[PDB]
Amino acid sequence: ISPELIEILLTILKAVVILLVVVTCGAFMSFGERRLLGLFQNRYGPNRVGWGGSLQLVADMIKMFFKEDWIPKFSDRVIFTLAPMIAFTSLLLAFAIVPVSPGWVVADLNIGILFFLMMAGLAVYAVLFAGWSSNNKYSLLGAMRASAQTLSYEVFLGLSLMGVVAQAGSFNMTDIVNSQAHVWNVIPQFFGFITFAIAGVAVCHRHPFDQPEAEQELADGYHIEYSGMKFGLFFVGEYIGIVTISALMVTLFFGGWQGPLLPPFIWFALKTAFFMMMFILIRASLPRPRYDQVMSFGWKICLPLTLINLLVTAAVILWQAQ
Amino acid sequence: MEFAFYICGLIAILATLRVITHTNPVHALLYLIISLLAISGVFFSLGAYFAGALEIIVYAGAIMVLFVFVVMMLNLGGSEIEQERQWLKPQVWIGPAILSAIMLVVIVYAILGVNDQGIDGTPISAKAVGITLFGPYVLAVELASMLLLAGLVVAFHVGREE
Amino acid sequence: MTLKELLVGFGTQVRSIWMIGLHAFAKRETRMYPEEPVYLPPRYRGRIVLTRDPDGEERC
Amino acid sequence: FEIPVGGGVSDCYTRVMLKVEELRQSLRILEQCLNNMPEGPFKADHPLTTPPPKERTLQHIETLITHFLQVSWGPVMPANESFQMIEATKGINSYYLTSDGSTMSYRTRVRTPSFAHLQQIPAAIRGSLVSDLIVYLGSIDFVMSDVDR
Amino acid sequence: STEVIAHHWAFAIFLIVAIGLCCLMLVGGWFLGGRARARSKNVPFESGRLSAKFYLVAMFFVIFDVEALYLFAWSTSIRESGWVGFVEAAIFIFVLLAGLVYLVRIGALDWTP
Amino acid sequence: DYTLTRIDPRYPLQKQEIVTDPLNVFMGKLNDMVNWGRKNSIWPYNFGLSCCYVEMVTSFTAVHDVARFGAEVLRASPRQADLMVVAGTCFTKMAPVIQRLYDQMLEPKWVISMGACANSGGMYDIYSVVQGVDKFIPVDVYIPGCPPRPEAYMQALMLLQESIGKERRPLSWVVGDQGVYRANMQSERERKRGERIAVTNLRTPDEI
Ligand SMILES: CCCCCCCCCCCCCCCCCC(=O)OC[C@H](COP(=O)(O)OCCN)OC(=O)CCCCCCCCCCCCCCCCC
Ligand SMILES: CCCCCCCCCCCCCCCCCCCC
Ligand code: SF4
Repeated sequence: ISPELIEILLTILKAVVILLVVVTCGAFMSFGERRLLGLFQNRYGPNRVGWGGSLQLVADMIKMFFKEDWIPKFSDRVIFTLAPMIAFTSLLLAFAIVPVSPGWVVADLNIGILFFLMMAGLAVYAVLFAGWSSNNKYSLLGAMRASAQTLSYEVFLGLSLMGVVAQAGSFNMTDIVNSQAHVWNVIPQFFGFITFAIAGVAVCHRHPFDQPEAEQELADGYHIEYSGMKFGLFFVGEYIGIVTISALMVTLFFGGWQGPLLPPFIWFALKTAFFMMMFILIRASLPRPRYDQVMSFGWKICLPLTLINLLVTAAVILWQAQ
Repeated sequence: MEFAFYICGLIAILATLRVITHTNPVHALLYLIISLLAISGVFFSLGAYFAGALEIIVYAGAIMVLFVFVVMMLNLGGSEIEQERQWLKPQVWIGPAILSAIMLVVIVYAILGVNDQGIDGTPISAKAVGITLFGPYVLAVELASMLLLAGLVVAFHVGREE
Repeated sequence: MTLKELLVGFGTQVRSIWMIGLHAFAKRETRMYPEEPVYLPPRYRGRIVLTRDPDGEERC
Repeated sequence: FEIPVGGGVSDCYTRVMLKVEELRQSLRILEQCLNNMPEGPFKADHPLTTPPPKERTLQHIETLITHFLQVSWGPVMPANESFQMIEATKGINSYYLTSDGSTMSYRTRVRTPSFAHLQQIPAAIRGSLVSDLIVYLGSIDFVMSDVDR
Repeated sequence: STEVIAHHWAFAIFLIVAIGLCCLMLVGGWFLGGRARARSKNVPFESGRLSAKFYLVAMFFVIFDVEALYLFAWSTSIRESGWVGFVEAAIFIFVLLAGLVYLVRIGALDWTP
Repeated sequence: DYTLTRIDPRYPLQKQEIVTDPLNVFMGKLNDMVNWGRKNSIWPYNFGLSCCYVEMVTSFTAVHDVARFGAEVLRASPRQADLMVVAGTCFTKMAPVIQRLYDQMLEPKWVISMGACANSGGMYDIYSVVQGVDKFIPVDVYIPGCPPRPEAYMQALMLLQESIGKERRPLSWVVGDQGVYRANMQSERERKRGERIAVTNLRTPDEI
């Protein structure tokens, strides 16, 4: 018995609780995908498996556990097993640095958002490995297109982040969430807001940038050979990435947990869930652009916008500091 | 601090040894991805936060993504690589291996005869690197941007389909 | 593209999002089978049966 | 009702707006039909009307005979050829029927516009990407049963 | 201190538990469920050389991401570097935008034929 | 009242044998919960063939909402889908493609034939139409109609749901009997004949 070991065990328990909540709300965000598309399309969605459909997700989990798991003989085994692991764990570790509440954080790193950036690099590794490992030219070309798309948006993802970095003056999440104690960062970094939103949507394989639903008719999706629990790993990773990008956005541009009256975790949950509903709206509303149009918007528009935003932010910061 | 550094160094050496002695390009590329992660773990153990963070950002995140992209370009299914495996014949590799071995012996003999009081592992934050980068190293920054420009334009001029 | 087309496109995306939300604030069109029985017209062509005479014999 | 026309270029968008305006004109035709609807017979008075009206079949004898020989053997069309093309939902659909004086069609030729559109496909999609091909396929308003039948 | 080593152990616990959870879920998916056999099961899904613009896009990303890391290093010390660092980053940004304009105007970024 | 089927490569390459029901209450509860999870999330295959597919996607929309049964994911790959709905006609050219798409699917898989074309060839007794999809693949649930109405497709979906709810499958491929057990349920004809015969009067066809 020692208070230091008690504090260490409590911090470990808090981290484990946060991780379990994140994975359970990722699966519940799969269920919320179905329910909220039903709500937005003038229907009900799944509402017969349990009360209100709340036990549907248990049925998908049971089905994809007990479906046959099959690795093709012509496919390379190790890369095939490895790619969903990366597609899950990269965005999970990208969540891992988010401060949810004061006193509730996994790692108060001195880098943070940089570690989010390198997990985005691991995500592009995941999609590249999933495409190459299938040994199929359809999935080959489809995943090459997807990987080039996510490269073309990850190039300016960090530069859109850099405006909030300049305003905060550091890389730590606590300094970012404490620099928004007076004014929320969505107002000054509005160009950073839109560019980071677009980059997060494109890098997370979400509509209107999701490749396997971009061209279902060519049968060139890189998920086409993946089945069983690998397929569920891919979707749970994508929905966990939605949760991760929403929490990153709340802790970066929307003041994080800071709120006037409600407890800070309540404000964080409300802002995150609002951005998750925003994800539903942009999935159900926005049509998908053509691939060369995506290239042109990623390079010729968003990257100079981020550069000009960083330059203007630096000029304003140094001008205000007499 | 010691444990992470030594573990990362050991798996780093093992990983690059598996890279240079592999026939599948993708397997060797994955092994050197693991090795670069190990070098960044070594960097984080030594307190160079920006260096290891940058190694996973671009060294293990951008350049070798282009490497895998080129492997995807060629679709190297083992033609004129594994059908002979000539780099595994001892009459090919034994000579250069003993060359690099005596070179390593000379280099570590030179290293082992120098002063050392240890590395305290105090972190060097990214803001200090940013201050020094745009302080007394400004010509390095601008002319390294010029170097990246030169590499960009030559790679465009050469790597074209036509 | 020019800046004018970019602002027009942003406006049209915001308009589409707003109209999808407006349909989200509407009433559900779903006919809940099997809890709600399906209304079928009298001359709907479905299951073939053989009817009977008013006297109680088979009409065929 | 009005027949819409394009500017001169057959883009996918031009065809889509043409079909939207056709839907509006079809609504106009439906309103005109609903407003002034004639009252009278729902079948012709010709003896070759197949089948005859049901109540006259059910309580008259020669009408029952006409029904008996028109639903079992089939009506005896005289030996002649006929043709009729109409504006279908996807273009111009035509039926060419040749009869040899029997109760069966000696030759039934069905011309459908999706056949011509599918043959037109390579002459317009040449020099484009694959997403333009998917958009063009979705913007033709065809079905495979129309082409093959 | 106690707090920093507690946070480090919490991060390590997060790492190992996430790794173990993903691997355990894959192990449970592979272990359970009966298996089938078929002729065309092991043939691929084909329903019964490509251009180097992908390399050009990736190499463009590599170079612009290295210049992005230069901007990353600059952004955390904007106030302490003064206006001189802002000016030097301004020639950096001008060179970057001139290069991007050059790439745009020559069809390097123009994917279409 | 059960049938044992095993596959081991004239199609299909499987044989059915009448076997009594063997069904440890722990294994029974595990089988019940596995079957519940399988039947409450059925992932169909997006396979556009003919008219009956158009009525299937008319079942797939908001005005009918087949999504309430957990059957709305509609994967475009045969690997990701559990259920194959043959909603169309089995042409001679399209028969090997249908066979290949059935082969690429994985256990557990179920087959729903939609329409008279997929049932028995239907109205097209012609040279280029295979008379029924059961000539080369096994079929679980048949639907009549040309096309069957969407609510009939949901009715067949529930029919497959209690067919799945009373069948025995191996929990793992390393322990237990690997053969697939399917219950010989009493058919809907003599089950519904108790109340179909008692129908006396219907609405006259002169009204709406
Ligand atoms: C947690 C963070 C995320 C939270 C969720 C909320 C944000 C979601 C962001 C979604 C981003 C989607 C980005 C899609 C970009 C598509 C650009 C493109 O390629 O457009 C092509 C189109 C035509 O291009 P053009 O060259 O003119 O074609 C000529 C050929 N005939 O050109 C055009 O149509 C021009 C206009 C292009 C798009 C302009 C910018 C739109 C930004 C997205 C909508 C945001 C709406 C508000 C969201 C909520 C805000 C609180
Ligand atoms: C999508 C949101 C994911 C959140 C993951 C982490 C959840 C942590 C929950 C912590 C709850 C307590 C927070 C501190 C006390 C303040 C609030 C008290 C009332 C709940
Ligand atoms: S059964 Fe009728 S509706 Fe269905 S595919 Fe055949 S012809 Fe079409």
